[PDB]
Amino acid sequence: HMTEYKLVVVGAAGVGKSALTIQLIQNHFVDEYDPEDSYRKQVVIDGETCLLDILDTADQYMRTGEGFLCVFAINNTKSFEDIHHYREQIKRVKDSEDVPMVLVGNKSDLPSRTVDTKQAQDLARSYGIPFIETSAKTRQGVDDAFYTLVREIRKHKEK
Ligand SMILES: Nc1nc2c(ncn2[C@@H]2O[C@H](COP(=O)(O)OP(=O)(O)OP(=O)(O)O)[C@@H](O)[C@H]2O)c(=O)[nH]1
Ligand SMILES: [Mg+2]
Repeated sequence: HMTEYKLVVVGAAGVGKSALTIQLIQNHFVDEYDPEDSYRKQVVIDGETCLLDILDTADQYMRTGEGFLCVFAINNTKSFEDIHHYREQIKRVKDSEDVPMVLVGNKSDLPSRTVDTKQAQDLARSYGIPFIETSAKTRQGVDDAFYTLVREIRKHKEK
């Protein structure tokens, strides 16, 4: 009686993968940095009752994931640069240029921005994927990121 979507959250250490997930699951912001596990969330997206199966990571998970949030932090230039490596990984495992993915630029609430929205838009355009800006602290963009990913999975494959 409901559709499962297997989502995987990837990106460099410290970017806010867990914080984003815990916002979606708990509606709370975890202040403290606790550096792999699985969460489930039932949600209605476009009148479909969805069971999200979310892997919060640090080939195994990549093989079976249906869509990926590729997360960097807007005050961490190295994390933005690292996106390439995560995307290449995902593409290799799937043997496809066409894998459901969203680029997420997290920590939008912080002042020390080193990656501008143009850099991020350029990257997402090159990849052919959406870009969503988030703050796990304020919850800005969090549902948007996850719901957009679900829509991208539907767009690619019958669910
Ligand atoms: N201000 C702010 N801090 C955040 C946000 N997202 C996460 N943080 C903080 O950044 C730190 C790292 O967040 P985590 O969610 O543990 O990062 P992670 O990507 O899961 O890191 P790993 O588990 O090491 O791969 C924590 O102190 C969070 O409180 C955000 O949107 N805004
Ligand atoms: Mg984490």
